[PDB]
Amino acid sequence: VNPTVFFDIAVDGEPLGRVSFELFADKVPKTAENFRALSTGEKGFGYKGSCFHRIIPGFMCQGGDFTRHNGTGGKSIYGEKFEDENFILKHTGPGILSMANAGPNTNGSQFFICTAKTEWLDGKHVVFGKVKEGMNIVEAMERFGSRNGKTSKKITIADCGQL
Amino acid sequence: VNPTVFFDIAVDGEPLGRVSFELFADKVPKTAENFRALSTGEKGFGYKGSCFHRIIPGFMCQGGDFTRHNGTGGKSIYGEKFEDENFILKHTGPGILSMANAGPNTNGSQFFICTAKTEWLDGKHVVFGKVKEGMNIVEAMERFGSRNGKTSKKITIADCGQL
Amino acid sequence: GMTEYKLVVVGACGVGKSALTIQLIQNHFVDEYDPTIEDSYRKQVVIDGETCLLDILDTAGQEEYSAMRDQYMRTGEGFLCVFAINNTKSFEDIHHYREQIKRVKDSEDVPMVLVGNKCDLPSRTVDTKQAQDLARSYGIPFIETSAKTRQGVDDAFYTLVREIRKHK
Amino acid sequence: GMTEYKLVVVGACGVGKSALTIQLIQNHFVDEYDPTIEDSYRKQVVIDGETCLLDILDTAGQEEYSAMRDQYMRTGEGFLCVFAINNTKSFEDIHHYREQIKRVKDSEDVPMVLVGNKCDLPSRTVDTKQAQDLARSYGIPFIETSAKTRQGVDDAFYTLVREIRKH
Ligand SMILES: CCn1c(-c2cc(N3CCN(C4CC4)CC3)cnc2[C@H](C)OC)c2c3cc(ccc31)-c1csc(n1)C[C@H](NC(=O)[C@H]1[C@@H]3COC[C@@H]31)C(=O)N1CCC[C@H](N1)C(=O)OCC(C)(C)C2
Ligand SMILES: CCn1c(-c2cc(N3CCN(C4CC4)CC3)cnc2[C@H](C)OC)c2c3cc(ccc31)-c1csc(n1)C[C@H](NC(=O)[C@H]1[C@@H]3COC[C@@H]31)C(=O)N1CCC[C@H](N1)C(=O)OCC(C)(C)C2
Ligand SMILES: Nc1nc2c(ncn2[C@@H]2O[C@H](COP(=O)(O)OP(=O)(O)O)[C@@H](O)[C@H]2O)c(=O)[nH]1
Ligand SMILES: Nc1nc2c(ncn2[C@@H]2O[C@H](COP(=O)(O)OP(=O)(O)O)[C@@H](O)[C@H]2O)c(=O)[nH]1
Ligand SMILES: [Mg+2]
Ligand SMILES: [Mg+2]
Repeated sequence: VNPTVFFDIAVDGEPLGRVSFELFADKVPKTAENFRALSTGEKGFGYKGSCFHRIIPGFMCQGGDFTRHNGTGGKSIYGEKFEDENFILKHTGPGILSMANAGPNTNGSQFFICTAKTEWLDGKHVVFGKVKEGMNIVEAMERFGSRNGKTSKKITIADCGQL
Repeated sequence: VNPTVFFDIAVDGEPLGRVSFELFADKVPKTAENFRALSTGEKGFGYKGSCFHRIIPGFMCQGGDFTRHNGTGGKSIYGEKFEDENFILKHTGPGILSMANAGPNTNGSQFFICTAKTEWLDGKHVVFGKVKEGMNIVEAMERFGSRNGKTSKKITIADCGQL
Repeated sequence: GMTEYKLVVVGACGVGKSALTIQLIQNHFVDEYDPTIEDSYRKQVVIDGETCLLDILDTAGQEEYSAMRDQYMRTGEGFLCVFAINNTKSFEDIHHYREQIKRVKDSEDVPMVLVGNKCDLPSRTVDTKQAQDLARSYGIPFIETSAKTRQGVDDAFYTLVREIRKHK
Repeated sequence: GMTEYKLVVVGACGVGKSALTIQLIQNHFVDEYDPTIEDSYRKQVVIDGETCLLDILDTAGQEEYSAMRDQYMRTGEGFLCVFAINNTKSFEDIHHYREQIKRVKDSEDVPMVLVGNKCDLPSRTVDTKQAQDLARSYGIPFIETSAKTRQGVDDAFYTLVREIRKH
């Protein structure tokens, strides 16, 4: 069964709203479990307290660097990096949750949420989830993005866990 | 004899260096006294702890908003704003210390230090001082500026006073 | 992908160009005066059932820099020409901005919308029919707005996008 | 007033475009990989006794977005075409870059400089003669750099400014 996780988003420390995701453990159980475990922090580390370092209106919101907090770090529950599980799922529209990477088989903890169709990323980033509730909060996060993704306010995951 | 004041500049909390200014009390006694008193903090408020919010390479470094810390505020020792004392002195080159404003007779506490000749500001901004020592500190501050002035690091007046 | 529209907000200093833009982008009213050097923003919207990406340039109205408006006028696709309804001088500056945009673009047919901002203020000096006449004589739409109450904010930017689509 | 020069740093991914730019602008080294979407920098310098303002566009080398380089080539005055000494594909990619700028600006005489970064690397795959050969056909220089030690960083950017002044 597909688990459900949530982010409680804050803007400059002020609460913004909750986004929940369904994680497609039925198609990508390894990628889904990494995100699930990092959302609960049950391994001793995870997404709580980290920020969305890149928000580009019309495209996606990227975050997940909880080791360096500069957009270059992050790690998975399996080690520093793990392999691309498969590319069954595609970037079909807004709300898609997918793994950021720096080349083939360099998945860690960085992820992105699409705010539009990004089909040129298909076959290159592993899709593993979709926003279930709170797409308006993701849309609200775009108010603080920019052309190259620099955010004008600090957008953080104040809390997160499993539903 | 003209008074001398210093700024101790820090970059993201790390010390950068000391800049000292001569204030032309002989030519603009009211404007110089405002800047002098705000540097010592003797009125109970002033420049210590405030940041440089606008740095544009090739032109100037601007700071002095100690009331709102967002580029819109600041106040003088005579009230929120005071009048243009005179325009005798010109923006002749790097190191010139001059008053920011939002139109005629709106001098508060915001100031700017030229890193080049800005002659088109003559007659519009009151020049009241020049860098005495530490021009290379000001030049080092430029590396954290941008085209529209937004800074890539927090440039603060970590300490300041009268020599 | 979705179409990207290059919008440029122009007008005299202090008329509310930045306030209008930040209301569009962040749904928040800046009541303080933070004079713009130059700023760019992005927002995806749905106009007439089609999603598109607004790229908005917030410009500087200072008259000392009027000979430097050339580059942004060449790349901009549509222009929001803003005056304040309590500032007769800003309404008179509109003519100079339009003439510039025509001269820079070498065309009489440039997508433009005339915007009378600060319509929440109790004492106007420019009358609504006066701006309507000038808009008619230009062949462009006119919209009264308030960045404080958000009146006509979405309308002004959306009407500019519609003007650009017809220009195609 | 001082003259402004619009330089564009191009090349494939990871060759060191941002590491070179940050060394020029910030005088420190970025050991971590922070891939660029697009960044712009400003810096005033004295080159051959003249104070001038450098406007530097740091670009992304991802091949998926190779069709979108036309806009920044239409605005740029000079181009720092960077390959890596250990990346043969980056060497082959310079031809498509030059042909792009030739077609975008409609000219065959556009100021350019070939930069071979990672000179400090204990490997190689591209020889210096083939670099100077292509450079002699275009009429451009070649400089070997290392952002870790800042070797040749200032030389690379300043040579391109000198090339723009001739045009
Ligand atoms: C040319 C400009 N330009 C665009 C783009 C493109 C378009 N379209 C393209 C598609 N056309 C369709 C056929 C019509 C129309 C025109 C329009 N406007 C733009 C922008 C706004 O112009 C400034 C992009 C884009 C992307 C990159 C570089 C430049 C880019 C880039 C660099 S690295 C990477 N991408 C993968 C990256 N890796 C890491 O972060 C590593 C760090 C270290 O180790 C762990 C960690 C990663 O996984 N993601 C997670 C996924 C989305 C991705 N980032 C990202 O942000 O892309 C943004 C964007 C805007 C979607 C694409
Ligand atoms: C057209 C672009 N453009 C330029 C400019 C110009 C040029 N040159 C002009 C001169 N030519 C030579 C003879 C040929 C060559 C081309 C090149 N490139 C640029 C820039 C980088 O393009 C993005 C500028 C500039 C300035 C403004 C708006 C736009 C500007 C602007 C807005 S408000 C103001 N200016 C006064 C402001 N007031 C407040 O901040 C208010 C806040 C609230 O109430 C208290 C407080 C103030 O007092 N200062 C203290 C003093 C310097 C001043 N800020 C400032 O920052 O100017 C910056 C800059 C770059 C020097 C000028
Ligand atoms: N009452 C009111 N004030 C406004 C409105 N728009 C802007 N202002 C104020 O007018 C001042 C100037 O606004 P600004 O957007 O910075 O002017 P700009 O130079 O055109 O960008 C600010 O203090 C704003 O708060 C408005 O619609 N109503
Ligand atoms: N050994 C070495 N590595 C470098 C050098 N320059 C860049 N790198 C590495 O190359 C990687 C990518 O650098 P980057 O600036 O992002 O290249 P870009 O994608 O073209 O902008 C970084 O990890 C850098 O540390 C260099 O001169 N020597
Ligand atoms: Mg403004
Ligand atoms: Mg880069």
